[PDB]
Amino acid sequence: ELDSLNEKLKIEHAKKKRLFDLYINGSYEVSELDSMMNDIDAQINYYEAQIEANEE
Amino acid sequence: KEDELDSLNEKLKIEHAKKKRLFDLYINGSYEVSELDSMMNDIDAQINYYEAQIEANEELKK
Repeated sequence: ELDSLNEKLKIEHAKKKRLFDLYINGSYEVSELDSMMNDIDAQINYYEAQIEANEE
Repeated sequence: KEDELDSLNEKLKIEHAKKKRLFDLYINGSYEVSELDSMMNDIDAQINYYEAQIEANEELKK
């Protein structure tokens, strides 16, 4: 279902914002952040692709 | 508050540390400036508040 994909999407966004908060508070090192950001970015792309898929 | 508000100065140093951490992101770039700028404004806002709080108390000494 589309909307099921839609809220899984904004969860990834929430993860992105939360991750930003964590680093700023000195919880993570720069190098790790990039990788974890890419991992989230990748999953967002997957979710987005699903939305582009169901055009029917 | 009975010299316990020296913690306020400590609370300031935290935001300053945050500022430096955020600047690391700016330097590396590739994180949307709009996203970084929003955080930058939030920190700058916190600094100014705490800064104003400090001078008020230091004034209240005499």
